[PDB]
Amino acid sequence: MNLMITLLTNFTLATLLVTIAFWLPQLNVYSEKTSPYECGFDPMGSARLPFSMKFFLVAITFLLFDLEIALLLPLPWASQTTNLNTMLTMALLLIFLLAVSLAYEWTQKGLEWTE
Amino acid sequence: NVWAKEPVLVASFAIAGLAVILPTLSPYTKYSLMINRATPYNYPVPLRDDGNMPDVPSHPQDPQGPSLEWLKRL
Amino acid sequence: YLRVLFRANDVRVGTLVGEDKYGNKYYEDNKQFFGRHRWVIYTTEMNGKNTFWDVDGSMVPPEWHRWLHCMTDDP
Amino acid sequence: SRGEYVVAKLDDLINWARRSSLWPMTFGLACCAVEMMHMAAPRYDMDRFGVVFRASPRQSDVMIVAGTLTNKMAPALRKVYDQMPEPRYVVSMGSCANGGGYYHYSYSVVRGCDRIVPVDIYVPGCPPTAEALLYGILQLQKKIKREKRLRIWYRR
Amino acid sequence: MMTYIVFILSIIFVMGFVGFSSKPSPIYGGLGLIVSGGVGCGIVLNFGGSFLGLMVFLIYLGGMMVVFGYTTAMATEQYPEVWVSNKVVLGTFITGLLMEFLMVYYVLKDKEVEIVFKFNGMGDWVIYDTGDSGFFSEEAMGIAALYSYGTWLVIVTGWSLLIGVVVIMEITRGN
Amino acid sequence: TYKYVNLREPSMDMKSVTDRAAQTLLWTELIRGLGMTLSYLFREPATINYPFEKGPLSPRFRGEHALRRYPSGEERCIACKLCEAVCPAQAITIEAEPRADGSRRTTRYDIDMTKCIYCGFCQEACPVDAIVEGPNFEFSTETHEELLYNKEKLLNNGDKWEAEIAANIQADYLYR
Amino acid sequence: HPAAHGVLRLVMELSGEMVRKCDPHIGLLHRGTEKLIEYKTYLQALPYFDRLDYVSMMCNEQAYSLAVEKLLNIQPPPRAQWIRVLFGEITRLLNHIMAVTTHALDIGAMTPFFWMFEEREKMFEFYERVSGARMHAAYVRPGGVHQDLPLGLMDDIYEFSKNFSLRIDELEEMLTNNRIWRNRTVDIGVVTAEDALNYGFSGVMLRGSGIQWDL
Amino acid sequence: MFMINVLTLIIPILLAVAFLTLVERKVLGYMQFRKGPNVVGPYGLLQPIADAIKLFIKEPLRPATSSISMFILAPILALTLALTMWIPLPMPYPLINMNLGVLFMLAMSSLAVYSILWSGWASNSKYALIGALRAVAQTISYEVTLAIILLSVLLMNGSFTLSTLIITQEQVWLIFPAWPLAMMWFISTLAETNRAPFDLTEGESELVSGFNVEYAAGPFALFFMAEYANIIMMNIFTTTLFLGAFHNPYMPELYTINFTIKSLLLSITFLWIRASYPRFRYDQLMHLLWKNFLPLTLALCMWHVSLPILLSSIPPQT
Amino acid sequence: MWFEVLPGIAVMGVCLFIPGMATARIHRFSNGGREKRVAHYSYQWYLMERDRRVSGVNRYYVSKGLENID
Ligand code: SF4
Ligand code: SF4
Ligand code: SF4
Repeated sequence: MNLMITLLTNFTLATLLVTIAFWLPQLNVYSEKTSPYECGFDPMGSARLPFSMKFFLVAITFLLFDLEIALLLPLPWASQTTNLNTMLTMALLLIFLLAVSLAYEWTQKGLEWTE
Repeated sequence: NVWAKEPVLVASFAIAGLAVILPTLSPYTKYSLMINRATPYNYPVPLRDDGNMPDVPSHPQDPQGPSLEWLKRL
Repeated sequence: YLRVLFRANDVRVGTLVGEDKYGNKYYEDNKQFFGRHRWVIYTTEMNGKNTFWDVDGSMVPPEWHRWLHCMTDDP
Repeated sequence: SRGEYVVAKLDDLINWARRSSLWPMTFGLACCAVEMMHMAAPRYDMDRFGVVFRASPRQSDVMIVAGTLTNKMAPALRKVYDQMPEPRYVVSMGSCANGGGYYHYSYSVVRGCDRIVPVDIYVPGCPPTAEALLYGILQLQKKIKREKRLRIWYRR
Repeated sequence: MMTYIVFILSIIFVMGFVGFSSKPSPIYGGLGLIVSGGVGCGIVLNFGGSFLGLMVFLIYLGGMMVVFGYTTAMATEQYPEVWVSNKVVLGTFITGLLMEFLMVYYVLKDKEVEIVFKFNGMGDWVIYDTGDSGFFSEEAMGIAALYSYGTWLVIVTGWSLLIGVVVIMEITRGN
Repeated sequence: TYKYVNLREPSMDMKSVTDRAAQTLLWTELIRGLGMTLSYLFREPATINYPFEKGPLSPRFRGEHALRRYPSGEERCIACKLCEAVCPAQAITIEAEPRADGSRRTTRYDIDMTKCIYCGFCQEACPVDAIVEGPNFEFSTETHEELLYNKEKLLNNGDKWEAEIAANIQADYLYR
Repeated sequence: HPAAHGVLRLVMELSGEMVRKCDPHIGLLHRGTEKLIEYKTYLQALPYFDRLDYVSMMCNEQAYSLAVEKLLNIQPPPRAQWIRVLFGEITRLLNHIMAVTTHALDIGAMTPFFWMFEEREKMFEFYERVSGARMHAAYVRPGGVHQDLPLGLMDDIYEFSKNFSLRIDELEEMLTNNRIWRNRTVDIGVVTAEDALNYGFSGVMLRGSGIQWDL
Repeated sequence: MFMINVLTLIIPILLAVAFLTLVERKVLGYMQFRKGPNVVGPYGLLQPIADAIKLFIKEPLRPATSSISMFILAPILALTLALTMWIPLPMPYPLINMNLGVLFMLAMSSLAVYSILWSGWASNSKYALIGALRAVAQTISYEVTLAIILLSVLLMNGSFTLSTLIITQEQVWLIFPAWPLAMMWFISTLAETNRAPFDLTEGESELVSGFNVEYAAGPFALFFMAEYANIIMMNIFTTTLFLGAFHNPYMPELYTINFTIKSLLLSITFLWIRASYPRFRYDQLMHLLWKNFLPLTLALCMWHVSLPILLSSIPPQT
Repeated sequence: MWFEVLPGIAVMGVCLFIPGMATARIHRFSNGGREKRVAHYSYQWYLMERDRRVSGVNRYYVSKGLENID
C-alpha cells in the first residue's frame, strides 16, 4: 500500500491541478466555444459515425503474438533446471512456431492490405 | 543471389540457423548441467546411521562424498 | 553590469563610436558580420517614460535611424 | 495598504506571464502568410520572444489575420475566432486585412477585418516588413503591460 | 485500522465489474474493464502473488485495446449511452450496486451467509502462510514449469495458436 | 539539351551489394544526416537582436509617406492631382483650394493608409517631389482612426525629419 | 490547416484513412481581379500581376510586360532583356526553393525550411536593394525595365551564386538520397503521359511524367 | 520521511519537464541555424516558468458532446500514471524495491497509451478520432517488439530486478553483448515514447494535434508534461537498462552524477534525432516494423536463449 | 558553438540530480545511518523479522552489537 500511497499523492496532485485550472483564474462565458470544430466549417453530424477501418488481421495478429509473448516471458526461470535438453528444445520450438505463423501470414499477404 | 532478396531477413535466418545448429556441438552443456545440479536450494538432509555404507560421509569436511573444486579451477 | 546583463544579452562594448542627445549610445564594429555592425543602447527616462524597461523603436533621432539601418557608412 | 499592494504585485505577475509568450495560430490566407514564414526566418526570430507556432486554435494566444479576407472565408474566420481561450487578441497584418487595401471595392471582400472581429493591433503594409511585424508584437506586449486587471477587480 | 483489505479491493472490483457487465456502450465498458483489471491485479498482488497479476494486467489489457479498436471501427449509435442514461441500464447498474451493498450489510452485521455455501465473514489473513523459510519463491518455480516438466502442454498450446492464426487469416480470406 | 534522371540498374557486384546491405543494417547515411545536423549545430547563428541590432535596408525603401517643403520655404505640393490619377487603390483624396493670396494649393489631402499599396507611383508622378515615400515603418496602431492621415498630420510627419529624406533623394535622384 | 499551403477547402468523402473521393473547393480566396482590371488602366493595374501569383514577383511581370510589347509591336533595348532574364531566373530560384520548402513542411522535414529561408532572406535583401520593395516589386514597366540597378549588385549576385551552389549541395547532402524521405515519397502520384497531356497539365508535371517540352 | 521522498520525486520531475521544454526550444534553435529564447528573463528560464503560469490562466472549457466524466478523467490518469512509472527506478536506491520492474514499465506505458486513447475519443470532434486510431495502430506495432527485446536483454543478466542489473553493469556495459538489439530497442523507444516524428504520426501537420484537437486550454499542460515525462522516463530507463557505471560503493553522489550526465546527453541525442528527419507513414509503419524488426528480434531472442547454453552463462538467478 | 546551451542543460541536470541525492539522504536519515536492508525473498524477510524482534524497540537497525553473548 506504499505504492498506493504514491498513487494517492498523485491523485491529489492531479485533482489540485484540475481545481487550480477551473476555479482560480477568471470567469466562464460559454455558448459558442462549445461548438464542435473540425477545421473552420460546421460539419455534418459529429463523430460516433460508423468509421470502417483499414486493418482487420493486424489487431488479431497483435493479440495472438501478445499471447505467445505471454508463453515466452518466463525465459529466465526456464534457464535454471537440470533438464537442459527439454528447456532449450521447447524454447526453440515456441519461437520457431511463432516464426512459422509469421511466415505463413507474411507469405500469404496477410499484412499487405490496408495496413 | 540468395543473399539480398531481403537482406536483413536472410541475416536473421542465418543467425537463427546457427542458433539451431550450434548447441549440438557444444563442449559446455555438461558444465552447465554440473553447475546447475550443484547449487542446492534446500537443506541436504541427514540420514539414518547406516548399514555401514562406505560412502556419503560422516563429516562434510571429509572428501569421501561428492565435493566440488572446479569453480576456482577453471 | 546588471544594466546590460538584464537589458538584453550583450557585453560587446569596445568600439565606441559615440552618443547623441537623449543620451543614446551608438557602436559600430567591423569584426562581426553584416547585421551587427551598428548597435544601439537605449538610456533611462529619455522623455520620462522609464525607458530602461519596455524600450521602443524610434526612440532614436532620424539621422541615427538612417545610419543604423545600413544606408550609409559614416556616422 | 497591504491589500492593494498585494493586488498590484499579483496583477503585475500575471500580466508579465501573459506578455511573455503569446503563441499565435498560423492562420495566414495570402502572401502576408509568406511574410509570416519569413518572420519565422533565422535572421528575424520569433522564438526569442516565445512567439511559437501552434496550429490548433483552442490554445493559441492571439490570432494574426493575414491575407485577404473574403465573404466565402469570413464565416470560417469568425467560427475559428469564437472558440479560443478567454483572453484573445487580434493582430491584423497587412493592408488587405486591416481596411481592405487594394481590393477594398470589388465584391466578396470584407472591407477590412473590423467588420468581423475586434481588432487590437494593426500593422499596415503590403507586405508589412518582418521588422514591423515584430514591432507590432512588441507593442501588443506593451498593451499587455497596461492591463491593470486585478487592480480594477479589487477597487470595484 | 484496515485489516479486510483484500475484501475491500474485491468490493471495488465487484463494483467496477458489475458496471462493466451491465453493458453500456463498450468504450465505457472498457473503462470499467481496465479499472476492474487494475484492482484485480491489486487483489492478487496484495494476496501474495509476485508477478502473475501484473502479467495478466498487461495481456488482458492489450486485449482490451484491440476490443476498443473494433468497437470504434464497427458500429456505434447516433448517440452512445452511458450508465446513467437509460431506464434499463441505470436499473441494472443500481441493482447490482444494491446487491453489493446488501451483501456488505449482511456480512458486516451478521455471522455468515449461506446462499450457495457457508461463507465465513472475516478477512483473509486466515487462513494463510505461517512464514515458510522457502527462498525458492513458489510462483517463480511454478512458471519455471511448462518447460522442464511441461512437455505436451506447450506443444498443444502453441499448436492451437498457430491454428488460430491460420484460422483468422482464412476466415477473412473466405470472400 | 535535356538531362533526365533516375535511370539505373542496381549494380550486382558483391562489393556493391555488401556496401548497400551494410547501409541497410547500420542506417549509415542516416548517421551522415546526423553529421550534417551537427555541422550546422556547431556554427554561430545569423540572427539579429531586435530593438538593439536592427536589420539592414535599402536607400529606395518606401515607408512613412511624408511630405517635403521647400528649402527655407513653404509647402512643396501644388495639388496637381497626378498622385490621385496614378494611385491605384484611389487612396489619394485631394480637394484643392487656392489659398488667401492666389497661388494654387490644397484643402483636403488624404492618404488612406489602410488602402495604400506602397508602390511609389505617387513618388514617380509627383513633379516637384512633394510626396515622398518615407523611410521608417512604425504605424503599429491600437485604433483605426489613427491610420487615416490628413494634411497637418503629414506635415507634422514631414517636420519630424527632412535631412533623412533629402539624404535618400540625394542618393537616389540619378536613377529614378 | 498548416499542411494546406495557403487555403484550400477539401471535402474528402473518404473510407477510413483510405479514401473514396476528394473535392478541392477553392474560391475562398476570391478577389475580383479581372473585374478590377476591367475598371482600371494598364499601368495602374500592373500590381494585380504583382499580387496574383505571389511567389514569381518578376516572372509574371515579365509575362505581362511582354504581353503588352507583343501587342504593341515594340522591342525593348537588350540590356533590359538581359536584366529581366536575370531576375526571371532569380525568381525562378526563389519559386523552386519555396516548392522544396513547402513540400518539406508538408512531409515533415523541419530544418531545411529554416536553412533555405535564410537564403531566401538574402534573396529578399537583393530585391530590396534593386527595387526598394520587400516582396512585391513592380519594377517591370511595359516598355522595358524602369529604375534600374545601382553599382553594388553584380558583386553580390556573383558571391551569392557561389554560396548558393554550396548550399544546394548541402541540401543534397542532408535530404536527396535520404532513406526514409525516399521510402515516404516514390511510389505515389503516377499520371500517364497521355493523360498528362489531356488533363491540361504543364511545366513540372510534364517534366516529371514523360514528355520532353520546354517553352 | 517517506512523504518527503514522495515530494523529492514529484517536485524534480516538474522542473525537469519545464527546463526540458526550454532545452527543446533552444537546442532546436541552435540546430536550425537560428537562436532560441534569449531576451526574456535570465537567459530563458523564467519564460518556461511563465509558460506554466500562462497556461494556468487560460480558463479551460468543454466541447458540445464530450462526456465530462471520461473527458476530465483521461489526462488525470495520463499524468498520474506518467508519475507512477518512476516508482522502481534505481537512482541509487529506488522508492519501492520491486521484485519486478520492467514488466511494470510495459504495463504503465500501455496505460499512457490508453490515456491518449480516452482523450482522443472523449474530445469527440472526428480529428481526435483520427489521431486516436493512428495511436492505436502505432501501439499495435510497438508493444510486441519492445517487450520481446526487453525479454532478450533481461534474459542474459537481469532477471527482473534492477538492483541485480546494476550489479551486472560492472565489467562491460550490456551495449556490447547486444548492440543491434539495442539499436532496434532505441528505435522502438523513440516510437512508443511518441516523440521524434521519425517514428511518430500523432502531432503531424497533416492533422492538427490529434491528441489535443480541442481538449481544453487548461490540461494541455497535463498532457504536455505527461509526454515529456515519457521522454525523460524512457531515456532514464534506457540509461539504466544497458550501460552506466560501476558505482562508488555505498556512496551515492558519484553514481548519481554519472548517471544523470549519461541520461541527459542521451536525451539530447533523442531531441537531436527529432530535429532532423521527415515524418512517417501508416502502412510504412506496419510494413517496416513487422517485416524488418520482428524476425531479427526472434533470432536475437533464440541466440540469447542458446548463449547461456553455448557458453554456460546462465544467470545466478535469485 | 554550444557555448550558450550549457547553462540550461546544467540547471536541468541538477534538477535531475536532486532526486538521487535526496533519496539517498532520506534512506540514510531514516534507519540510523544504515543503508536500507532490502528484502527480496521470504528468507530475507524472516531474517529481518527476527532482527527487529531481538532489538527491543521494534526497530531492526539497532542490531544490538555483540553484547547479549551473556
Ligand atoms: S497586404 Fe499585400 S502582401 Fe499582404 S496579403 Fe495583401 S497583397 Fe499579400
Ligand atoms: S503629385 Fe505631388 S504636387 Fe501633384 S497633387 Fe500629388 S503631392 Fe501634390
Ligand atoms: S504608394 Fe501607391 S497606393 Fe500608396 S499612395 Fe502612392 S500610388 Fe497610392
